[PDB]
This record gives sequence, structure tokens and C-alpha cells, in this order.
Amino acid sequence: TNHQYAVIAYFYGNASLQGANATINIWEPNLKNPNGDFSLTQIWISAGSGSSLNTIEAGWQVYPGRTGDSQPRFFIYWTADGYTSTGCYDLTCPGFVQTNNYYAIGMALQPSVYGGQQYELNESIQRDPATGNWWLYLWGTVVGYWPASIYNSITNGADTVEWGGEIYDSSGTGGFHTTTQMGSGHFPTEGYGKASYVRDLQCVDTYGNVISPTANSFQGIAPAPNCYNYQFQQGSSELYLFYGGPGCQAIAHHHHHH
Ligand SMILES: *[C@@H]1O[C@H](CO)[C@@H](O[C@@H]2O[C@H](CO)[C@@H](O[C@@H]3O[C@H](CO[C@H]4O[C@H](CO)[C@@H](O)[C@H](O[C@H]5O[C@H](CO)[C@@H](O)[C@H](O)[C@@H]5O)[C@@H]4O)[C@@H](O)[C@H](O[C@H]4O[C@H](CO)[C@@H](O)[C@H](O)[C@@H]4O)[C@@H]3O)[C@H](O)[C@H]2NC(C)=O)[C@H](O)[C@H]1NC(C)=O
Ligand SMILES: *[C@@H]1O[C@H](CO)[C@@H](O)[C@H](O)[C@H]1NC(C)=O
Repeated sequence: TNHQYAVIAYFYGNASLQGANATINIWEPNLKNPNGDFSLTQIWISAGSGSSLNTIEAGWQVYPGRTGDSQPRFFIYWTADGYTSTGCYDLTCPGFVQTNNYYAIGMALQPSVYGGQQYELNESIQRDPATGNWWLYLWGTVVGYWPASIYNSITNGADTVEWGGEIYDSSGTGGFHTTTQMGSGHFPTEGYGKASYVRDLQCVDTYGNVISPTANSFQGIAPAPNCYNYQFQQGSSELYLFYGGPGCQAIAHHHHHH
């Protein structure tokens, strides 16, 4: 509730996926109500549904009320009961174990420039079959793992992987009437350098083989298309998911009855 999305989903059918990748374009989207709003782009690696839902989450987030500033920051999240009483951001609760401190969890990232310099958050996650732990690698460098000890439905692998943007509307319009930007703050039709994207839309099967689904095998979700949208774009070497938008204007208030 009060969350809005522009994401794609890969439903595998059974909880057997042994990992996934996400190369996420980094931006510093503006927030209409920064004291409560957030804007992020991430991967969701999951198994189950309802209270049995288990997540492995990683990406960037502009959340001033949590991080202290408007910079996009590397964040992680997990849940083992579909967000009722388990899971937390970064290392705020026992769950994720950091083994390599080369990268800081929560590190401020360099935002991309509109029509200019493009930056990328390359994150790779893979389950270790000998333990059930899910390891995180940022730009090839190991960070740590989500232990199998905190999970139930995802202990043997994931059934669903999702990528894309999400905003959190603290104004209570449901994400339907807030100029809190998603991605770059521009609609995906703008393309490279102007609209944000997610590439390396890959996941791993039980045999360690990378699955790179085509646009045909992904389910697009964007319940507020006037505010935030998604768009596949075939690049020279791989499929791109463009996503985001400027948000929507407030509901017209032209009454002036005395
Ligand atoms: C896109 O996503 C793919 C995901 O697969 C990325 O490529 C892979 O990245 C990971 C992480 O960097 C690499 O993992 C490492 O693999 C090595 C080698 O593993 C092989 O050899 C082992 C023996 O030396 C063997 O045990 C392994 O076999 C097991 O797993 C296979 C699954 O393929 C299964 O079939 C077998 O039955 C076995 O159970 C395997 O053949 C491994 O040694 C590394 O281990 C270190 O890290 C782990 C934690 O992650 C830790 O537990 C270990 O103790 C150790 O410290 C590690 O797992 C993988 O090799 C890459 N694959 C390829 C083909 O390159 C890719 O990088 C992503 N791209 C982007 C852009 O993000
Ligand atoms: C799980 O999914 C894989 C891939 O579709 C399939 O081959 C396998 O038979 C499924 N069933 C079981 C019991 O794992």
C-alpha cells in the first residue's frame, strides 16, 4: 500500500533458481516529500507468497528519512515472512552477514547525468548448494551472504525474480498523484542516457546455467502508466529494461467557492 512500481517478473514455476544478476543504472531521482518518500531500483529474488514469502533484495535507494540524505545508496533487504515481522535494511538487524568490507553496505553511489555520464550498479547473487546461503557480489567483489538459517521457502532456490523501480508515496495518493521520480525522473521512451534501465536480466537454474529470458518470457507490471512506465529495448548485445518516470501531477483543485 502506497508503493508504486515499473518492474518485470520472471516466474520460474518452482523454487529451483540458484541465483540472478542485475546491472542497474544509477540515478538521483527527486522526491516530492523527501521526509517520508523513497525511490529505488532493485532485484527481488523470491520464493513463496503471502506469509510464506522469502525475499533477497539488493539495489539503490534514495530514502532521506532512513539514510539522512538524497544520494542513491546501495541497499539490501530480506524477508522470511512476507514483511510481517522478519527482515530489515542493510545490517540494522541480524540476517545478512558481511564477509568482505571492501564495499560498505549503504554506500552512497555516483548518480548518472541526464544526456551524459552513465553509471551502473552490477550486483550478482548465487546460492551455495552445500549450505543454502545466498552470496552477494558487487562489481565482481564478494560482499557477504543471506544465510539459509533465516529462510524457509527459499532455502533450496527461488521461484521468481523481479527487477525495476519502486517509489514509496508518504503523501497517501497510492503513487498515483506524486511527482516523486522513479528511475531518472523520465519515461522509458527517452532511452539510453535519459531514462533509467536494468540490463543483465539473468538468473541461474539448478544446473548453474545462466538463463537470459527474452521480452516474451517476462511479465511487465506498472499499475500507474501515466506516472511511471516500463519499456523493453533491444540493444546491440542484450535486452534492456527501461523504467521510471516523473510521477503524476496532483489531482486538480480548481474549486473557488466562497
Ligand atoms: C551473472 O550470473 C552468473 C551466476 O552464475 C555469474 O557467474 C558466476 O559468478 C559466480 C560468482 O562470482 C561464480 O561463482 C564462483 O564459482 C567458482 C567455481 O565454481 C565451480 O567450480 C567449483 C569447484 O572449484 C564447483 O564446486 C562448482 O560446482 C557447484 O555448483 C555447480 C553450479 O554450476 C553445480 O552444478 C555443482 O554440482 C556444484 O555444486 C562450480 O562448477 C566457485 O569456486 C566460487 O566459490 C567461492 O564463492 C562461494 C560463494 O559464492 C563460496 O561458497 C566458496 O567457498 C568460494 O569462496 C564461486 O561460487 C561462477 O563461477 C560464475 N559463473 C561463470 C560461468 O562464470 C556472472 O558473473 C553474472 N554476471 C553479472 C554481469 O552479474
Ligand atoms: C522444477 O522445474 C524444473 C525446470 O522447469 C523442471 O525441470 C523440474 O522437473 C521441476 N520439478 C521438480 C520436481 O523439481
